[PDB]
This record gives sequence, C-alpha cells and structure tokens, in this order.
Amino acid sequence: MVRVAINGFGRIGRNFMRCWLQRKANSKLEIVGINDTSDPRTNAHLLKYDSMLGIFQDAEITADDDCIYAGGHAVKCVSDRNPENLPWSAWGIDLVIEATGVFTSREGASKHLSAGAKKVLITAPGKGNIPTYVVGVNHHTYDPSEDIVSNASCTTNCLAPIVKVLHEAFGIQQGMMTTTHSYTGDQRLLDASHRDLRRARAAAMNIVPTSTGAAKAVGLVIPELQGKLNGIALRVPTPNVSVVDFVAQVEKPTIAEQVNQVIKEASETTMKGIIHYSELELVSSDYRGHNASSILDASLTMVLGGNLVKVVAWYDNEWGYSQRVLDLAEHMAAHWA
Amino acid sequence: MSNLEKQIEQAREEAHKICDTEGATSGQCAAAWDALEELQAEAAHQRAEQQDHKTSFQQYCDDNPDAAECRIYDD
Amino acid sequence: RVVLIGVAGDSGCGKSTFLRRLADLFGEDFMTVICLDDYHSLDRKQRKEMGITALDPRANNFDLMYEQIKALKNGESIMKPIYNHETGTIDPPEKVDPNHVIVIEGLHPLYDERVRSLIDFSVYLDISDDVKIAWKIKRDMAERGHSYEDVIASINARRPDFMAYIDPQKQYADVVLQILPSQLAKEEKVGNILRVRMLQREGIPGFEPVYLFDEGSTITWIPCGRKLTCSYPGIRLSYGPDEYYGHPVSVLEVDGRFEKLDELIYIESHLSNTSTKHYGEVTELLLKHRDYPGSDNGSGLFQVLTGLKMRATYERLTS
Amino acid sequence: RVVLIGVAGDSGCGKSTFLRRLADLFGEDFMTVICLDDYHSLDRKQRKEMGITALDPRANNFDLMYEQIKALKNGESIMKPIYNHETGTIDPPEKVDPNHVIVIEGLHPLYDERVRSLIDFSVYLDISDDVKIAWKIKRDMAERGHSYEDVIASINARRPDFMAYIDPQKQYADVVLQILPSQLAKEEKVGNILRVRMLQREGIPGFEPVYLFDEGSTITWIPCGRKLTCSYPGIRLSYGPDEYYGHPVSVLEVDGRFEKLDELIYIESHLSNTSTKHYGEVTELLLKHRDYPGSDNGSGLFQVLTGLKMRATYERLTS
Ligand SMILES: NC(=O)c1ccc[n+]([C@@H]2O[C@H](COP(=O)([O-])OP(=O)(O)OC[C@H]3O[C@@H](n4cnc5c(N)ncnc54)[C@H](O)[C@@H]3O)[C@@H](O)[C@H]2O)c1
Repeated sequence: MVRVAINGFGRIGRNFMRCWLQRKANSKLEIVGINDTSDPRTNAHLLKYDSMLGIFQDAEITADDDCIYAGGHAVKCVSDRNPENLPWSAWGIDLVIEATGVFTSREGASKHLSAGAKKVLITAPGKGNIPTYVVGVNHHTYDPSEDIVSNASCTTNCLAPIVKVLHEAFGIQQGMMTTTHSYTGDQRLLDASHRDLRRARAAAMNIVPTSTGAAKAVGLVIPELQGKLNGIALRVPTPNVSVVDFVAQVEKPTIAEQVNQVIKEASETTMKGIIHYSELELVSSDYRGHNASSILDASLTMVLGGNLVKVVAWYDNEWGYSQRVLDLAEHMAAHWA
Repeated sequence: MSNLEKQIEQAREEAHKICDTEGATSGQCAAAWDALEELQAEAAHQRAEQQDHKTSFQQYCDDNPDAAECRIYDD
Repeated sequence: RVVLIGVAGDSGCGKSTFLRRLADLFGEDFMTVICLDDYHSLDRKQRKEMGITALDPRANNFDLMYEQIKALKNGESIMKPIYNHETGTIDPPEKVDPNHVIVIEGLHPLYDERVRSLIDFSVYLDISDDVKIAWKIKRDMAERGHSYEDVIASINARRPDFMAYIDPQKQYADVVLQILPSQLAKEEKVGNILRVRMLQREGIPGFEPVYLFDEGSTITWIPCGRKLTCSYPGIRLSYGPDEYYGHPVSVLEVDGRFEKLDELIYIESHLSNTSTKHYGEVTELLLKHRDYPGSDNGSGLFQVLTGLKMRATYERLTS
Repeated sequence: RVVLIGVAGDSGCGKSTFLRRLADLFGEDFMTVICLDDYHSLDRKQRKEMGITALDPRANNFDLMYEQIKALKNGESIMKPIYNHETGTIDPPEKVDPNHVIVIEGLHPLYDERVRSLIDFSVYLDISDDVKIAWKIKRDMAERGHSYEDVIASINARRPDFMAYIDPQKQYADVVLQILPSQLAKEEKVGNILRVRMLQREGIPGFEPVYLFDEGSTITWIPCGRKLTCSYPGIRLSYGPDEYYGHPVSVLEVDGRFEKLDELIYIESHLSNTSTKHYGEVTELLLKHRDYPGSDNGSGLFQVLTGLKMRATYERLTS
C-alpha cells in the first residue's frame, strides 16, 4: 500500500480525491495528505458540494481544523505555500501529486523530493526535460527510478491516443489541431489585470483564443512525430467539457468510414477504457463525467482527397484527466521500485 | 386504395376468363396480363409511397417551416 | 450544352434505385428525369380494344417524342404529355425545361434509330426470370395482395413479344447489366444473393472499359485470403473479354454479398480505369445510402460504376 | 563463403533436367554437384540380405556425410566415397574441393535435422503417380526392354515406406513442385501436358514469394484474349494463398502447353517479385535450350523460377 499526497486541492485535486473515493477497493494507494491555501473547514465543503459534479453521495464528508474525515477514512491536511516546510518524511510520503500549476519546473517540483518525498507526479506539461507519460500510449515505458514524472495537459492526454492509432494505421506526415476548450480557472472573471492579455479578458463573455504547445507534447510522447504537430486553443464559455478538432495529413490514402472502423476496433482491442466510440448525435453536456479520455465523435469524421483526415473528440478535462492521473498513479504503484 | 383495389381483382377475373376462353397464347390475353401487371405496378407505386409516409415533420414543416421545431439555419 | 443518357428496363419508370444512385451522384438540380410511358398513343381501354400491350411500336407516338428530344438540344422548354397512370388516360402536357443533364428511360428509349443517333450514352438493364419471380414474390408478399403463382403464368405470357420488342435493343446499348441467380450460394431463397455482370462495349471513344488487372484475358479473382477474412460465402469476382452479338465487349462480373467495409474497399482498390478523382470514391458512393436495396451485393457496385462512367462521359462532353 | 542448396526427389541423382537448368544458370564453374546415393552403408547384396531398400535411415552413414558437410563450410577439400552403381559396391573415395555454390541432392538430403539447420535453401520435387506411370512407360518403351505392367505393381510396393521415409521431408522444405495430370486436356495420353504447381513457403527471409497480381487472394488467370490467339488448349494459370501442413504457403500453378513465344513472354511480364535484373530473362532462360524435356509446359517455367530464387538467395548470402 502506497501512501500518497496531493499538492494543491483545486479542481484536479478535488476530482482526484473524488475518483479515489469511487475507486477505493482496487487501490494500492491511500491518500494521506493534502495541502491547499485554504483552511481544512472550507475545502471539505468544496469537496462535498461540487457545483459541477453535484453533491457527493456515497460517503460522508466532515472535517475539523486538523484532519478531514471522508467516509470514516481520516486524511491529514496542512496549509503552506513553501514546499520546503512540509511534513513529508513526518508523514511517510512515497508519491506526491503536484497539482498547483506552479511547480512546473524540475527545480520547483524537486523541492518536494528534497523536503522528504520519494516520487512526484506533476499534472502539467512541465518546463524542461521532465519525462512525460500518457496512460494508453506510453505508460509502460517509464523507468521506475524516474521519480519526477509528468502527465501532460488534458488536451494532449485526449489527443495522443487518437494520434497513436492514426499513426500506426496510416502514418502521419503533418498534423494540426484546434481544441475548443472549456474555460479554466486561470482566466479572470471580469476584465482584470493578467500576465497574458488574451487571458485577461472576461471568461463568461468571450471566445478567447490562446496559443498552446500542448500539441507538441504529443511529439514528446510519440517521438517520431516531434516538430510535426502544432495547434491553438479556443476557450469558450462552457464550464466543464471540451472538444478537440484534429486535422492530420496521412499518406496512406483512405476514406471517412475506414478511419472510423479503425478507431472502433482500437476502442475494443487496445485502447479499451481510453477511447470510447460513439455513433450517437450527442452534445457536450452528455460527457460530464465520462470515464474515457477521448470520445470520438463518429458523424463528423471526414477525409478530403484521400490523404487529409479530420476527427473531433469530446473529452472532459476535469474528470477524465483526473482518471488518467489516478490510473498513472496506480500504475506506478504496481511497479514500485 | 379502394378503386384500384377493386380493379386489380376485376382484371384478375378477366385474366382467368379471356386467356382460358379466347386463346391462351395470342396477343389478346397477353395484353390482358400486361394490363393486370401494370395495375400491379401502380399498386407497387402506391405501396412504396405509403411506405414513405412521413409522420409529422414533413407535414408540420411542410406547411409551417419557421416554427422553432424545424428552423434550420444551415450556416 | 445538352447531354443525354438512355436507360432501358422494365423496372418501372422512376421505380429503380439506379436513378436514385444517379441522384446521389449528380443531383436533381443538374439532371431531370423523363419517364417514357408518357408517350403512349392511347389508353388501356384502347389496349383492350386493340388487344395490344404497352410494348408495341404502334403504341407510342415515336415521332413527337423525337421532335421534343431534338428540341431539347436547342435549349427550348419542352411540353411533354403525361400518362395518367391510375386511369390509363393522358394528361394535357406539362411545360418542363432542359437542364445540364437529361435522362431518358422507358421500355423503348432506344427502339428509334434517329434517337439512337441522338443518345450520348446508353444503358440496358437486364433481369433474369428467376429473380423476376423472386421479386414478384416479394411484391405480392409484402403487399399481401394474394395474387401469386398465376403471375408465374403471366411471366411466360409477357415473355414472347418482349423478346421481340425490347431485347434487340441491347444489341445497340453500350452497357448491359445482367442479374442472375448466384451459383455460389445454394441453400437460400432464390433472390438473396445476385450474380451480376456488366457487359460493357468497346469501340465508341470516351467510354473506357473497367478492367480487372488486365485488358482482355479472362481472370476469376476471389479476394479472400491473407488480408481479408471472408464470411459465408464471400465474393467471387470474374472478368473476361468476349464478343456479344458480334461486338467487342468486356464482361465484368461479381458474385457474392458484401458483409462489411474492408472487403468492399479492397475490391475497389484493384479495379482500373474506374475514373475517380477521389480515392475510394466508389466505396463512399456505396455507403452514402446503406438502406438502398442491393447495396450489399454487386448490383449497387455495378450501377454506381456505370454512373461513374456517366460522369466520365459528361466530363468528355463538357470539357 | 559457402552456400548450400538442397534438392529432393527420386528422379535419379544427376538425372533430372532441373540440375541442367541450374547449370545453364550458374555454370559448373561456380557450382559442383553432389549425389547422395554415395553415402550408402552397404551394398545391394546386403540390401538383399537385410531385406531393405535404399530408403532406410539405417542404410546411410548420416554422420560422416554431416562431418564432410560441416567441413565444406570451413573450406577444406572433402573426401567423399562413391557408390559403384553397376555393382552396388563402394569406391574408395575421391578428393573434391568446395566451390562458390554447393548443391546436395538425393533421397535424403533433408532427413537429418542438423543438416536441415545447415542447408541454406531447400527444394523438394514431388511427382504424382500417374505421370510416374507415364514416364515409366516411356522408360520401358523407348528402351524396348519389355518389362512393363508389373512395374505397375512395383509402384505400389515401392509406395508405403516411401511415404513414411521421404514424404515427411516436404514439411520442412521451402519450395515443393507437384506435377499432376492436366485437368484441361483429356483426349491425350496421360503424360503429355502437365498441371504443375510450386507450393512455396513464406516466413524465412530473403525468399520472397512470386505472386500473380496480388499477394494472398486466389486468382485463376487465363491469358487468352485480345492480345493472344490461344491454340488448343492454351494455358490456364492459378494462384492461391494456402496453409499446407499448417504452414503459410502460396501455391503458384500452371496448366497447359506453351506453343509459341508471345504467350510465354506475356505470362512472364505479369509475374511479380521474380527477381530478374533483366527484362524477359525467364523467357531467355526457357529458350536457351529448346530441346530440354518439359520446356513446352510449366515444369520448365517453375524450375527456372526456383533457380532464379536461388540466384536471389545467393545474392543475399554474398551481399
Ligand atoms: N483546469 C483543468 O480542467 C485542468 C485540466 C488539466 C490540467 N490542469 C492543470 O492542473 C493544474 C491545476 O488546475 P486546477 O483547475 O485545479 O487549478 P486551480 O487554480 O483551480 O486550483 C489550484 C489550487 O492550488 C492552490 N495552490 C496554488 N499554488 C499553491 C501553492 N504554492 N501551495 C499550495 N496550494 C497552492 C490554489 O490556491 C488552488 O487551491 C494546472 O497546472 C492546470 O493547468 C487543469
């Protein structure tokens, strides 16, 4: 049993905690420590009453000022912004889950390793050559001495299994993407001062575009496509779920039905539990809480000229990404060294 | 169908009569069976159009398209 | 310009899915449909009085249809009469206009020789008598009219003049599609799986043949094997040079039932001179309408192949 | 380097024209011939005393042939004994030297498993019993020895142990050529036209198959038609993926008689992966020897195709 911790009890942290509360019996992981910038009275309320996933129902949530009782299970909790003053060796922490969006560097994330933690899994595309791993693509090829691992962004975590399937079946020369992304917490609500100008504007009002390198992270997790994948993101006023457009330029020519057939059988042989395949005419809010990290929308797949394919993929960047974080954490627990 | 429903059976009676009586292999009752097959063909054309009977949408959007149930701003 | 397409068959005018596949290919904006039962001379009353079928070269005004057909080339809006089908009578005519593509289809689209000199591309569509019976059983079974098994005796009574009146037109058509009972499958009803063959004619330029791996040497190919896991019974193609009615033809022939996708793209990757601007375009044109009758067998393959050659002839005629 | 080629068949050692076609291909400068009746244990006197044929795994010193075969790789001149064929006895050996290409041919070139691990490329050569009878009739007819029609009873007496001793070697050979009576022609004697087929095996690299128009989908092609005027009866090829003895094979099959030149170049232009550096090289290798038996049918086609694959394996082994 592996004692794990959570740095930053935000959206990813609350979803990680809720996922572990829903996957408790099959777990080699026991969540024993969290730390947020809030007191332990508030974040227990925010855990129980999520305005996106409704009221939690299965287990009882309560807290006092030093611990949080989730379903009778106790969990410790502290508050500090310095990662160096944190009781890790005092709590016996193998794996800490970096989810603050602050400690993306190696030198930032390694502060927990210095302060007495054994491995760190950071839920962000980290700066510098941090080894990145996506469940369903290359979650096998990590060396267990790599204590500082990184899951990529949610967009990369959705996009990379589709790109893996299409690269194996057809071969990819180039590829664009344009993810229509739900608004995240970084954007200011009204027009307030912010480091980047396109995130400074109002979130509920605007399609704000942004440039991301998270398309290039597929070139990290798939090495032979690096420098060939690039794309932008569009933040639109939907709170939870998002869709990603993906334009690839394959070289083995095909039609629109065949790529759907390929991804449909890949959903049932290898990418089971990663890619779901849906031939329904659903819309965005029917994917709040879906377990797969990419639902391929079947009716919109199209091929022009044989060698130019477009797919779109629904994905929940708050629930499915947390599911892949927890699956990667359990998969590194199963190969603990 | 009631009119051609009767007329097909009437031409079937004639097919039993004229091609047993006035020559089983000649142009007359071959014209009779050709007629009955055309009556059958128009029964088929009636049948396929009643298979394609719309329920509501190609009625309510046939007469009143701009209602909120079938505005399509295919844009 | 005015182009013209002749279709021949007794599948009912506007009552066959080949016109539906042409509609999916061209569009009813670019083409218009002309039935040819409209040019009947007189009615079913006068058919009973004259003792004559709807197949007589007396029974149509073949000259006024020619005058409207020639006036179609000159751009003017034609005024064609209409056979009132329920009564057997004749409507006062309708003024319809020409289009980019004009089709002609009926029992005698090709019996006239001046219009045979006029038609830019011709298709006869043949049916064997067995699947005639298998389609009439479905005709009087789905309707439950209870008129079966003397229609068997209507078949051979409709037969003899039909072979005199209609079947010598196929000696002048370009492409003729025969549909046979399947030699491959035996333990079914006699109309499930079709053994279809599109006897296409050489000679007249613009029309290429579609040859399977070689022009002019008979080749019977079964695509089952290392890359396709065939179901029962799978496909069994054919090909062969031939001389039908003393004319240089090239039969391309398919027996079987298309059960899935990869066995229908793998066949299409190996046909040649199919005149596509698009890879797998024939498979897309198969699967834009999964509900059409005969999409699962070679009939829907051959009909869209002929329509794709009609695209080729249209591009030849319009540069 | 030392390369090695295994040939298996009861056509008499050095008594089949496939070795002659290999001689026309490589040259007796580059290759040497090794019969395998030379490694017999004891004589026809001891065959009569022990009551045993020349097909017994007792009847050969399988270890000393292996020692000379392994010493062939090391470059030294081997010292091989010789079966005195007229007496049945054994010559004191001859010191022969290795060459660029070494062949091995006999009744058991492949029965040993260490030499099966040694042989670089293997060929079994099968014969159906009908053309066995048709060749023995020519054997005792041209010689006029008058020993016929009880050799028919020698056939089935030679049969049963032969299927035990020899025929399980073909489960380990690469290429096996079966020769059958022709289904195509009926009103001849039973050995004129052959129905031959070269079951070749996938797997082991360097050896490609030779596929007719498609890898792995059965295709029966007749090259008669618009460009070839076929005589009687003409050719009828075949092809097919198959699994023989649970092994991934690809039968390429020819029935007919090559009567002229253009029908033999037109076939050769359409085979694929035949590994020629030269256009029509297979046709030239057919017609460098018009007098060889079996040049007019597919046996001479398949033998030189196998020898051309032996060129391919030799170029793979010598870079
Ligand atoms: N928002 C999404 O749906 C999503 C999807 C994939 C990945 N991510 C990544 O997850 C990370 C966090 O996302 P989020 O929505 O939970 O962020 P958030 O800002 O909503 O929540 C982060 C929490 O961490 C706390 N925190 C910040 N710095 C801290 C520090 N130094 N010490 C302690 N607590 C600290 C914040 O106050 C807040 O409580 C970011 O890297 C984000 O890019 C987000």
